[PDB]
Amino acid sequence: QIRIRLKAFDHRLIDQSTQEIVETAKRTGAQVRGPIPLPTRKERFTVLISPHVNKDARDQYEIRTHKRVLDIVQPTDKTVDALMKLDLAAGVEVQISLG
Amino acid sequence: PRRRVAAKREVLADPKYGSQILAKFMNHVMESGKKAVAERIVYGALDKVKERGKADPLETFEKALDAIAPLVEVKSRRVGGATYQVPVEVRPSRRNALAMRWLVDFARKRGEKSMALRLAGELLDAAEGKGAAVKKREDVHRMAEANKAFSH
Amino acid sequence: TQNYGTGRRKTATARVFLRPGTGKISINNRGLDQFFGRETARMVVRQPLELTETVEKFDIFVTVVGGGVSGQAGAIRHGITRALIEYDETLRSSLRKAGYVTRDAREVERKKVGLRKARKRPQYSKR
Amino acid sequence: GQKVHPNGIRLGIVKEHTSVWYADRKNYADYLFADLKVREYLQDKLKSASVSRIDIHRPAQTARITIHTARPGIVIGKKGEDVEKLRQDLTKQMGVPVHINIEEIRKPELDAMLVAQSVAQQLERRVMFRRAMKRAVQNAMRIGAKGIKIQVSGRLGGAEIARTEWYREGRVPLHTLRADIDYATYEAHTTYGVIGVKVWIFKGEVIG
Amino acid sequence: PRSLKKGPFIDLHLLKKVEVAVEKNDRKPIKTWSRRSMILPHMVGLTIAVHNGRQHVPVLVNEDMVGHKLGEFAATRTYRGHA
Amino acid sequence: AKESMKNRELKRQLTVAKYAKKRAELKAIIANPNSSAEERWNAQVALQKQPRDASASRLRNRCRLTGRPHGFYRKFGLSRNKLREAAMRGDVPGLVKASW
RNA sequence: ACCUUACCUGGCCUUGACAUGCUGAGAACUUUCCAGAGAUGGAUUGGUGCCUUCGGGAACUCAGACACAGGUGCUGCAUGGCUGUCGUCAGCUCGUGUCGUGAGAUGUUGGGUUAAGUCCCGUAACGAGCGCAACCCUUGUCCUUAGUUACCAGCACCUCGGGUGGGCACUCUAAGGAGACUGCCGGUGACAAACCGGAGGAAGGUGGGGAUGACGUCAAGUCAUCAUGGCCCUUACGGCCAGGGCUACACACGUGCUACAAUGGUCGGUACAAAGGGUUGCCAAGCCGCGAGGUGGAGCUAAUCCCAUAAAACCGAUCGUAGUCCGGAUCGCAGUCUGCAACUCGACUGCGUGAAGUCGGAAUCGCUAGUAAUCGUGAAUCAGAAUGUCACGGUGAAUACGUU
Ligand SMILES: [Mg+2]
Ligand SMILES: [Mg+2]
Ligand SMILES: [Mg+2]
Ligand SMILES: [Mg+2]
Ligand SMILES: [Mg+2]
Ligand SMILES: [Mg+2]
Ligand SMILES: [Mg+2]
Ligand SMILES: [Mg+2]
Ligand SMILES: [Mg+2]
Ligand SMILES: [Mg+2]
Ligand SMILES: [Mg+2]
Ligand SMILES: [Mg+2]
Ligand SMILES: [Mg+2]
Ligand SMILES: [Mg+2]
Ligand SMILES: [Mg+2]
Ligand SMILES: [Mg+2]
Ligand SMILES: [Mg+2]
Ligand SMILES: [Mg+2]
Ligand SMILES: [Mg+2]
Ligand SMILES: [Mg+2]
Ligand SMILES: [Mg+2]
Ligand SMILES: [Mg+2]
Ligand SMILES: [Mg+2]
Repeated sequence: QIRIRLKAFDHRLIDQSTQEIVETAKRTGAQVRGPIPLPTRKERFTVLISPHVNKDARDQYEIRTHKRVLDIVQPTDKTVDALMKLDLAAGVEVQISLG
Repeated sequence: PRRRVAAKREVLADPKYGSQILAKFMNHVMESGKKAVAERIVYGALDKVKERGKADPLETFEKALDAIAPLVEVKSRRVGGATYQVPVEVRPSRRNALAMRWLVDFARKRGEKSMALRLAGELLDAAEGKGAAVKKREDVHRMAEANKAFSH
Repeated sequence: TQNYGTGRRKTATARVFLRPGTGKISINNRGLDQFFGRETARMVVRQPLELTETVEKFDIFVTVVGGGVSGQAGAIRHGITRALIEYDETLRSSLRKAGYVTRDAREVERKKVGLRKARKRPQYSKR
Repeated sequence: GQKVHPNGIRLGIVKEHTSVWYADRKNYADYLFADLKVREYLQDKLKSASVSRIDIHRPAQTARITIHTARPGIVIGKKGEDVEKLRQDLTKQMGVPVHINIEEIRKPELDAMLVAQSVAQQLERRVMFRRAMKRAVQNAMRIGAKGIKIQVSGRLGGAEIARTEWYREGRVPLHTLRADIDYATYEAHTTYGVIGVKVWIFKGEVIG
Repeated sequence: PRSLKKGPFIDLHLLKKVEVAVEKNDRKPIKTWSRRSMILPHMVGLTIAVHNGRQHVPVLVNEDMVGHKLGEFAATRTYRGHA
Repeated sequence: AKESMKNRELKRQLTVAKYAKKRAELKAIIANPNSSAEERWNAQVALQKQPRDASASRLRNRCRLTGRPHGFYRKFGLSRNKLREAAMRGDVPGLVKASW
């Protein structure tokens, strides 16, 4: 019984990673419960765009953090531990607990 | 506007009395978005009217309103060379709002204990027409009559 | 048994359960009167039920989260309307004409740059 | 009026970030600063090589850099000892091991940055702007490139009054978002000051 | 005001220049640039020339104004008058 | 945003980072109630004699690219305006223009 | 407040705070000391270091000479880049053809209709481009996927707390999708575009909001964010340090906050939100203080722990319109917190005094529906310092005959 957490700025890559890990874990016979989308974290910034005095001209920018949760039952094969380069490629962070 | 496309949202939210005119009086008397305060004030004035007049306060309020509703009013017009005022009859809908506005405005400045007995006194006065609101309505009417030479 | 409904209005949500009974009417495990204190919430809540003359025939058990008191009352009204029309699917036109099934869509407009409120602006002296 | 940045407004919709990785408050600033310094250093050193796009991918405690250029033999020279000396140079900007991939790009005259740099370097050699801009538009339009717009602003020629000129061909719809407008800017430091060059290239409608 | 965990506050150089001035009595005004110094009750009777910004203004200290800072008695803005 | 300004604020950074513990020790001594005036006054003198340019209040963080004091976002290391350039170029990861 | 900082006073440096080229000597470190407001200078235990073709080299500290380094110095009327504005108004043009000796004009005019150069039909014009609309984000309805730290319909345990077993029901979270397209009906209309009502529908006529700003104009703003052609200083117009000023004050102007009270001021208990920040951080419990606060340390790398108890609203008691149980400036005394240091020049706390202020002339401003009005909450900058900025919810109006 282990728990896996996934963090990413973009949702497409986190979805691809979740599908990949689900497929790898299911294909070996170990049971897996469905992913949990944790609430995203949105941070916003309002910035001046003029080099000098124009207070009303401003830009709004946003950074989004997406989190997914997975859990397994009946751990029998552990190959994804050696598949870290497969699981994470450029912009997805993976945490594992209760190994 | 220039389109004449604006709708007319209908609000009728009388809690227990189930009266339409009472609801618009609520909307008129409400201040700063305080609906509950308006409810308490109007209902206290209504209860004072009941405990004073043996007649039911519904018809007393109605007959006070119908004795303060004007028929014609004077409106300025730019003739292009002079300052003229022409009398025009009231739209059937507008007179109710005019009566409500006049009643609440004159009730706001009595100087007695609270607006409960203020509105009570105004309703009793305008039931037969001894209130200042009726006097100012008559003054507006006599403006309109003294400016009848234009009429049109 | 029972029937279920959901009502939302102005970031307020409410789950309603309509069962046979004598109308205990529990709001968040509390009585209806003990929740709304001296306001127009009671009758606006019971409006769909009193329109169908079925005030007591249906015991109502609800839970409401979010928003304010008026928003909660509107959410309960919508939810119990949905629960009712999940029992009496011939009065659909009745509550269309009553105007109780259409969900409210107005929401708090956001703030914009250069303005204080959603639409208020500073004074703009001409000089 | 002022136009929004065509590449900025298309980020996430059809464009992609050049620096793709993940971090947190501990080292977000460190990683971002390292990326900007490494991009500046790469461009400044191999400015002679026609480099267009530098992508940064940061897995756990490593950095994989892919370079887009039109002249791969300049960096891959005699089995690319240039690659190894470049790695040694880069090792200090970011402490993680570095990994360099050289990517070849077809049709260098359909790339906004390469076209802008070519126009600027022609301008630096006292070539009058109209012929350069016309030939750039001609080359771009001759192969695909459903639209191109080239703008040059500054003290054109040597007159002491700046002005702006621009030539367009095809269609360049900037307000639409399905389009993928490649956009680039560059500068030329002549004897009279700076002359700015902007290039927009419209390639097609992204459907699906 | 300063928290009571630190009653006085005098620069070390000022202390060592005036702690000498207690064994031997007041004989010479002390030229000081520290306006943050807190005058303790056991230096009453000395003349201190505090830096105004252009010159040092000399002041004498007695027990009445012991609970005050040095520069508080040395103003920096002239304001001779509008008219 | 002169060269000298950047160099001399790097000086503050270096001096503050170089001690980084003696301030903590002396403030622990001072803040602790049961420390006695005997062990408080010597700590006061130690704090006073130590150089003034080794304090957090003496540090003004500027842009790492130009050194602009105003308009700083500590989420990044950038100033008010180079953030816009980097974002538009696409160098800042995960950053897009927001409407909501 | 120091710094920031660019100004003043004073003190101190000339290859210099920084980079490259030359030569020479050596570890930076740590030496816990003295003179001075301080830059700075002088003694200063200890180790000479790493790899060697073992010759020397790297990098570090210092010294000397030039080529220099340096400037928030001037020119925005020499410039790039970036921005305001007309204006989110519906306009602005080109190719070929045609008309005119020409500058030019047609297309782009007409009759309708639309928010729209949007669309229809006519028509020496036929086409095209930048604009409008659409593609993007958010909200409003429903389906599937999934149930942890989230939820609790049903069973049970129950110390009556989703507290536990458990559930995939619901809400909720976030991904993928359906839905609204004038689709259907009646009337009008050149039987065209389109217009006025109706059904269904959660939503009906670009549903609501945001991003998106055409050709150009104002020699509009910026050389002080940055870059940059010139011109300018080299013992200073470049550097270092300590104090003072930008927070001064006979007056005038712009933008807000608090009020002038009874749709209220206090007192007691009581109800419901959204959004967000946190490991050089949040910082709970108990306990100690009237208080601002202090010891203490749990838990949290965060749907879990903290910031942190929303207020206005409702009820009950009181005040009775009095410059007042209104209003809070000013002022006196003593405190608390961070910071090396709250005098010039911080914010809050306790006691007391308690002002102008009775809704405000000429003139003038914002707003068409979750809007105006009113009540609270969070973030950034930041050791501390918001009545400012950005953002989030609670309650919740009146009015539009019409275009002179
Ligand atoms: Mg919102
Ligand atoms: Mg609001
Ligand atoms: Mg004005
Ligand atoms: Mg510079
Ligand atoms: Mg600071
Ligand atoms: Mg200074
Ligand atoms: Mg200009
Ligand atoms: Mg300019
Ligand atoms: Mg001709
Ligand atoms: Mg003509
Ligand atoms: Mg014409
Ligand atoms: Mg004409
Ligand atoms: Mg023509
Ligand atoms: Mg023509
Ligand atoms: Mg035209
Ligand atoms: Mg024409
Ligand atoms: Mg068009
Ligand atoms: Mg559009
Ligand atoms: Mg804009
Ligand atoms: Mg000018
Ligand atoms: Mg100017
Ligand atoms: Mg100032
Ligand atoms: Mg409008």
